[PDB]
Amino acid sequence: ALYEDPPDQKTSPSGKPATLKICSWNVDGLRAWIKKKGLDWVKEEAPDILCLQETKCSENKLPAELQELPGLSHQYWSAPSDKEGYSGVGLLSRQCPLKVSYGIGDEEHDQEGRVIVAEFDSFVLVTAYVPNAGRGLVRLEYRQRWDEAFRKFLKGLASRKPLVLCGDLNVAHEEIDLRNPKGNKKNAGFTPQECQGFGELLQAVPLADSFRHLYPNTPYAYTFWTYMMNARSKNVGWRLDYFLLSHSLLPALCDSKIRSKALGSDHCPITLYLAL
DNA sequence: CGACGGATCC
DNA sequence: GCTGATGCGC
DNA sequence: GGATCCGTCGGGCGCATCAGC
Ligand SMILES: [Cl-]
Ligand SMILES: [Mg+2]
Repeated sequence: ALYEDPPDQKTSPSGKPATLKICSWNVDGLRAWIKKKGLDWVKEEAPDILCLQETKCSENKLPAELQELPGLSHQYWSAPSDKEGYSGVGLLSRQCPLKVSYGIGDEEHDQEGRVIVAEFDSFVLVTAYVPNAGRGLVRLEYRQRWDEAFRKFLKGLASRKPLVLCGDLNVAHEEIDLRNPKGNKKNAGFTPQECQGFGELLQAVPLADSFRHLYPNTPYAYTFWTYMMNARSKNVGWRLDYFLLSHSLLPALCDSKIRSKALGSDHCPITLYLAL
């Protein structure tokens, strides 16, 4: 079935107005995404913070349109050192963060360009591009080891502020998070190992899945569709992109959106509204 | 990774 | 410099 | 014998490199 995201709820359950709009987007190649008008969509969305994954672009190759964003003037970029053209993440913010860091512990030695941490006044924001288990699951054990190091890194963040984790976490948590659960149990993104790793992530940190907290029984809500076989037009897709929140942030949660109609990548954007 | 062919379930 | 092939990963 | 399960196959994207010119 096709899916239509509900209207934006800009008020918390208690009546407080949203003050913070965060958008996250795996752009599947930042330079291509810009040529497909992705930045025109960002401007219409007008988020306070923009997190991008799979930029596939080192900072010297960023198109100049990116410096024509006065409302997102504080920009932080990461690309892997060994393999440019893969991975790459970015974080763009209206206000300047108190602190920015990269990686999950040893990035100065294994520059992977998958994780940016930004500390703001009231919360810590992490955006992540989680490593893929690969065709035939050839890199599944690496992803399991990565999941474990990531969980431990997130638990061990020094600050006492609540945590917002967003981005492409590269797993459909439950059966409701993808169109063909049974046929994909041996495919990257839906193995029992990655699914359990996600569950452990929510328990260990601990974190809540903002969209599923608000919409616990809503099916066919996806953020990724393979370019192949016209999957997106048939809404055969997967929910791979999340906003995960500290429990203390749930009373501030107004809405968590899936921007199904925004084109330019094989993922669509997701948007978070918080009343901070 | 979904479409597809083929086997299995009652 | 530019195109289109191939290779790689998603 | 319709629905479901299960394994195999062909391949849309973006970007780096390479060959040719
Ligand atoms: Cl930077
Ligand atoms: Mg991808």
